[PDB]
Amino acid sequence: FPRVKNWEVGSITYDTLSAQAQQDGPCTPRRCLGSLVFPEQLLSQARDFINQYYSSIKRSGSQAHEQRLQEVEAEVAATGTYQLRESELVFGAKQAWRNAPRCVGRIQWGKLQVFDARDCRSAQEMFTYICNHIKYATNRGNLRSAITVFPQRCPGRGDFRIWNSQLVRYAGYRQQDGSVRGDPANVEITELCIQHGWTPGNGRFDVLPLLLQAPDEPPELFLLPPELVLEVPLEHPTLEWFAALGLRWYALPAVSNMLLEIGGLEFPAAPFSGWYMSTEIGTRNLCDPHRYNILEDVAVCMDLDTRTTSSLWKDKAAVEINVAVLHSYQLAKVTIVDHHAATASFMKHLENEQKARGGCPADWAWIVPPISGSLTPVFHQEMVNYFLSPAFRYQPDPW
Amino acid sequence: KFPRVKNWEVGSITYDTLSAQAQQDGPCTPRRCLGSLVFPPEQLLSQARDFINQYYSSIKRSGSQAHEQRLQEVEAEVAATGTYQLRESELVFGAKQAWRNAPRCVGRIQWGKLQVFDARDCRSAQEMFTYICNHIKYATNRGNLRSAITVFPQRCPGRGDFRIWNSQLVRYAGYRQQDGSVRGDPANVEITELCIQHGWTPGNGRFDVLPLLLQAPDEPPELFLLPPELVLEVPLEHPTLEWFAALGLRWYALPAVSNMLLEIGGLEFPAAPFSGWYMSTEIGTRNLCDPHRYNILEDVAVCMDLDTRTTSSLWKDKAAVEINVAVLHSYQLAKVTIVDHHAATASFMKHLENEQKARGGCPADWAWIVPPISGSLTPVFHQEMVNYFLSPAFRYQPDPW
Ligand code: HEC
Ligand code: HEC
Ligand SMILES: CCC[C@H]1COc2ccsc2C(=N)N1
Ligand SMILES: CCC[C@H]1COc2ccsc2C(=N)N1
Ligand SMILES: [Cl-]
Ligand SMILES: [Cl-]
Ligand SMILES: [Zn+2]
Repeated sequence: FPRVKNWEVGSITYDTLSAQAQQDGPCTPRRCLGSLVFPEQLLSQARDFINQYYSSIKRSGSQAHEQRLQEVEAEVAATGTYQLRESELVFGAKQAWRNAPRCVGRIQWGKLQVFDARDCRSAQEMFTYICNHIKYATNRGNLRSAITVFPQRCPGRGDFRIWNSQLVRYAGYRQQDGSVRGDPANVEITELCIQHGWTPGNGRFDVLPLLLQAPDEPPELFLLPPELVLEVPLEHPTLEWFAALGLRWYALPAVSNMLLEIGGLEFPAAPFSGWYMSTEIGTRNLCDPHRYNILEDVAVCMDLDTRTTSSLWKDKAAVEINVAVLHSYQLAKVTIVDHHAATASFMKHLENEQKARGGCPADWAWIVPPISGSLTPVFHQEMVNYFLSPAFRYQPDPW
Repeated sequence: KFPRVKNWEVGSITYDTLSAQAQQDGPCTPRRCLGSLVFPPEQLLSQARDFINQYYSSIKRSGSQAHEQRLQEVEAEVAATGTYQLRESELVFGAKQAWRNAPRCVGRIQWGKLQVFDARDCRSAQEMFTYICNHIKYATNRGNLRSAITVFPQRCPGRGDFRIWNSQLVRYAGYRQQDGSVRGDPANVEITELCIQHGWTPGNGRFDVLPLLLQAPDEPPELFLLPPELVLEVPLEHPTLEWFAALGLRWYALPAVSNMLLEIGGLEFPAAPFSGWYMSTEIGTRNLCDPHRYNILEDVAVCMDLDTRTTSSLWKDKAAVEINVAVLHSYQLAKVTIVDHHAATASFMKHLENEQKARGGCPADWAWIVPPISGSLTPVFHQEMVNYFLSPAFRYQPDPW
C-alpha cells in the first residue's frame, strides 16, 4: 500500500484504493513513464461494474443484485454484449469522471447532467442532441456540467463518432509563409472540414463546423448556430490597450473525442463538458508557442524589456494575460475558476475521497497548473496514478 | 520495446534505449505510478565490474590488458578484504557520472566541468572541517561560482562512517518561538535544535548561519563555526520597488548539498558534499514563498498594495514574480553567479539533445525539472521524460541520529 505525503502540511496517508487498479499503466520498476501524454473479459468487467452499482445504492448481495448479474450474463452469452439500465448509465458516467486522474475539477463529480442519446440513429440526430447539450450546459453563462451518451460500440456495425476534439474550437488556416491564422492546434481538423465541403472563413476565431459520423457512413458537416455559441471578448482591468487586441474565447469546454467505458461497454461518442479553469485559456491556449503564441506581443505592449530573460518579462506578461481572462469572464458573467480556487477545492476532493474510498487516482503533472505551480496546494502533495473503471479513454482518430 | 519520448511543442521524437540498462528499481509498477514521491559480496563485485567497464569504456580502452588487470585487481581486493579502493582517476570519473545521472538536476549541461577534491585521506572531524572550508573557498570564488565536490573516506566494514549532519554547508537557523511561530527558516528547526543540544549558543535573527556538525567515524559529532568572511551572502533588493530592500531579506550564495550518499561501483561514500550555483526560482519562489518556509508572499503583495481580498486577482502570482525578479536583480548586482528558469531550462534541453547522441537517453524527473513557477513558459514542460536510476549516483540516506 503506497504511502502518500503532503510536504507543506506534513500529514500522510495510505492509498488502499490503488491496490484495486483495473488496467495497467506505462510504468515499471525499471523506469517511470508517468509524464507521457498517451468475452470472458467483457463479463469480468461487467460483473465488477454491476457490483459497484449495487454497492452505490446499498443493495449489495440482494436478490435484485443477483438477478441483474444473471441478466447481464444471459445477454452477453446470447448477443456478445448487453444493454445498461438508465440508472446504471448515469452512475457509470459519474464514476468515469470521478476516476479521471487528470481532472483537477473532480470536487464536482456528483453534479453531472446525463443525456441518454442511445436511441440516436443518424448524424442529423447527433447534431440536434449536441445542440441541446450545448444550450443546457451553457445556460446563458452559468455553466452546468453535462455528458451526452450516444449508441455503444457494436458487434458488426461501425461506431458513432464526433471527429472534432471539442464541440467548440477555432479554425487554423495555414497561410502561405508557413504561418497559421487561427488556432495552430486545429489545422488538421480545419482541413478535414474543408476537404468535406466546407468553405472556410478567414478570421482568427472562426468556430469550426461539426464533423459527425453515424455508423458506417461518411461524416456530415453541421454548423452551430452562433446564437448557441457563447463567447467572451478579452479585456484587461487596467491595461486599456488589451481590449483592442481583439482576442476572445468560447465559454464552453466540451471534450468530444474520448471514449466512455462502462462495465466492459464502450461509447466511442459521449461528449462531456463543464467549465474552464483560467490557466487553460490564459496560459496554454494563448501562450503556448505552438498555440496562439501572443506572449511576446503582449510584453512589448507592456513596454517590458524582452532583451534579457532574467527580467522575467515572460512571467509578467503571462500573469497579466491570465488576469485579463479572469477579469473578462467574470465581467461577461461566464463561469470560470482560477488555479488557486481550483487547486484548493481539489485538496478538499482528495480528503473526501480518502474517507470515501481510501485513495484517489491523480496525475501530478496534470493537476498542477501551468503557472505558479508551487504557489498552489497540490504542488506539495504526493499523488498516486492508476486506472480505474468506469473511465474516460483516449482513442484513435476515425480517419 | 524502447520508450518513445515526444516533445509536444515541436513534435520531435526520440527513443530512450538507455533506460533498458537501468541499474536500480523504481517505485512505479504497471499497477500504479508513484513518480511524484519525494523519497523512493557478489552484488558488490558485479557493481564494481560494471563500473570498471564504464571507466575503461570512457577512455576508449575497453578490452585492453590494463582493463582486464584492473578487473582482476578489484576482484582480489574484495576476496581479500571484502571491499576495494578506487584510483584517483576513477573517483573523478565516478563523481561526474553521479551528477550526470541525477534525474532531478536541471543544471546537468555543466556535468563534465565538475572539480573533484580527493579527501579520502581525512583522519578526523577537524580535518573534515578544513576540507569543507577549502571547498567553500574554491567553490565560492568571490561570487564567480565553480562546481565542485569533496569526497571523504568511504563506508567501511567494521567501522563507522564520516557524516556531515547538516543537510547543507550553509543554512539559516530556525528558532521555534514560543506561540507556534518560527524565527528563521522553519525547515532547519530540527538541525538548529541539534546544534544547540550539542553546545551551540544560538542567535535570534532570521538569517543566522548555522554551525557545522561534523562526524568522524565512531565519534559523537563535533561542532564547528564557519568563518563569516567565508559565507558569501546577498542582500535582496528590488530594481524599482524601493521598499523591498527595507525588508532586510538575504540569501547565501553557495548551494551545497552535504547529506546525500555518493555511490560508485558498489562503494558508498556517506560524506561527499557537492555544490554549484542557484537557479533563481529556488530562492525567490521556494525558500521565500513556500508557506512552510520563509513564507513572505502576503507581506510583499501587501507592500505592492495588491488586492489580496480575492484569489482571482492573481496577487500571489504577481508578488512571487517580483520576488524572483528581486533575487535575480540582487545576485546580478552583487556579482554572484545565478541562473533564471528560462535559461536553465533552455540549456537543459541542449543537454537532453547531447545525451541522446551520447548514450541514447537521459534519466529525467519531469516534476523536478519543471520550475516551481511559469512551468509551460519554459521548454521542459512540453518535453516527455523517462525516469530511471543509473549508477554511479547521488542517493538519499537516513539521518545519522
Ligand atoms: C466541473 C468543471 C471542471 C473543471 C474546472 C475541469 N474539469 Fe475535467 N477532465 C475530464 C477528463 C476525462 C480529463 C482528462 C482529460 C485530458 O487528458 O485532457 C479531464 C481533465 C481536466 C483538466 C486538465 C487537462 C488539460 O487539458 O489541461 C482540467 C484543468 C480540468 N479537467 C478541469 C473529465 C471531466 C468531466 C467528465 C464527466 C467533467 C464534468 C469535468 N472534467 C469537469 C471539469
Ligand atoms: C551547475 C549548477 C547547478 C544548477 C543550476 C543546479 N544543479 Fe543540481 N542536483 C544534484 C542532485 C543529486 C540533485 C537531486 C537532488 C535532490 O533531490 O535534492 C540536484 C537537483 C537540482 C535542482 C532541483 C532540486 C530542488 O531542490 O529544487 C536544481 C534546480 C538544480 N539541481 C540546479 C547534483 C548536482 C551536482 C553534483 C555533482 C552539481 C555540480 C549540480 N547539481 C549543479 C547544479
Ligand atoms: C479543451 C478541453 C480540455 C477540458 C478537459 O475537459 C473538461 C470537461 C469539462 S471542463 C473541462 C476542462 N476544464 N478542460
Ligand atoms: C538547497 C540546495 C538544493 C541544491 C541541489 O544541489 C545543487 C548542487 C549544486 S547547485 C544545486 C542547486 N541548485 N540546488
Ligand atoms: Cl481549450
Ligand atoms: Cl535552498
Ligand atoms: Zn511512474
